[PDB]
Amino acid sequence: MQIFVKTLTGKTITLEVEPSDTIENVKAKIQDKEGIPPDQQRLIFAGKQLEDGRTLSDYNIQKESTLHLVLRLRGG
Amino acid sequence: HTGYVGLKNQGATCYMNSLLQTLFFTNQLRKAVYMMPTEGDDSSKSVPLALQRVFYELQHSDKPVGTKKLTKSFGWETLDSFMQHDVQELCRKLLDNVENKMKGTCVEGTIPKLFRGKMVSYIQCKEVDYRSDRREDYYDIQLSIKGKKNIFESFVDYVAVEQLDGDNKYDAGEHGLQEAEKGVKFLTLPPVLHLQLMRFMYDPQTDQNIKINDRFEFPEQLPLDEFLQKTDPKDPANYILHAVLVHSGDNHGGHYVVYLNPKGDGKWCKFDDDVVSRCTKEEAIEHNYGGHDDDLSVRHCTNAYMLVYIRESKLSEVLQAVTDHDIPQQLVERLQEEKRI
Repeated sequence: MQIFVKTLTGKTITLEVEPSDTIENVKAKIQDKEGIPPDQQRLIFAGKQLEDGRTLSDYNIQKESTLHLVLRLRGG
Repeated sequence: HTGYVGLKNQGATCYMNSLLQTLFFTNQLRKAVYMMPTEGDDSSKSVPLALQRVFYELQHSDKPVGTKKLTKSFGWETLDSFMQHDVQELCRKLLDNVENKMKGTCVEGTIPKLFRGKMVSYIQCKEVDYRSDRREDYYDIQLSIKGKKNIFESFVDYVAVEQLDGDNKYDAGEHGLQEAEKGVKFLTLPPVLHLQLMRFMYDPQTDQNIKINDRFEFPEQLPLDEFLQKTDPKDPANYILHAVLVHSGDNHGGHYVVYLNPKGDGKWCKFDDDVVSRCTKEEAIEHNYGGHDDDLSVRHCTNAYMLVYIRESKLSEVLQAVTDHDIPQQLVERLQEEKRI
């Protein structure tokens, strides 16, 4: 299924995922396409932060859902 | 002298005190927090109880309020914890924690009622007659700052259409992959609007993480009706500035304070950990726009990174009085007993 990821630049990329994909799997696919390592990714869907160990199915994510990527930056 | 009490600075906790005051003065949230059924909570491991305790002391203590039991309930007991998260993440996780605790209570759904809006992502193919919409909830809005004069220009940018092409063509069903355009439209805006200003970011150029200290203007009164797909004649999306969360510093680190006018009446105070003082509107608003005028003479690096607005039609409810009658006696008795010390 094709979802969207709104990236750090505000631009949107497409991502091909499976409902059984773990959030870890999704972060890895984002690195494959955008180059951001998984430990620098925070993914927000419908205002909620996606957690490792869960799957896309745990979150009602579907074709054309948008995940918001925010970078983990050190500070404060 | 303000009648509002500060929070102690008993270890580097960065943005935390700023956020705690911001949420404490979201009176309807504070009231719901007091109603959470924490009778049986662990007195140390419970984030809901720890927030009840901090709020109770902010409302009743005349001395600066400690937060060690709150950070223990978080499991964020060193600066590294705060270095590895940001205020948006702290806010979202805190609100999600107390939202879950409110499920199955007289106050279930308070967090979405206060903070949740609805938007729609719409896709239109460029060369085939195919379009699709997706509605999604949101609880805050991330606003691009770089190159934008003000909040208005950031909202225009937020809803600007983007092309989907190249390696990002849209899956248009029977039409296969298609060039398309994609945009966001707002369906609703919530009673309490959290705007995250994107001052801290990765910069591919210098290939590092930076803070943008550029000038970015935000108004006392913010009209957003023009960004809605459909407006409500009896409830315009007119927003009133409530809180300005401020950072002074650079790429190395800095100091965090928050400005609030708690009652929504334009009477502002500055909250700097244990020191709460009255300030002017200009000191809370214009002075936190940032900018670089006469940077040759001195660093200008003090500016807002998060704003809270409250919808005008909702102000008297969001900022309703919170009285001791609102606070369940079970909570009062448990906290008074804790000072067994």
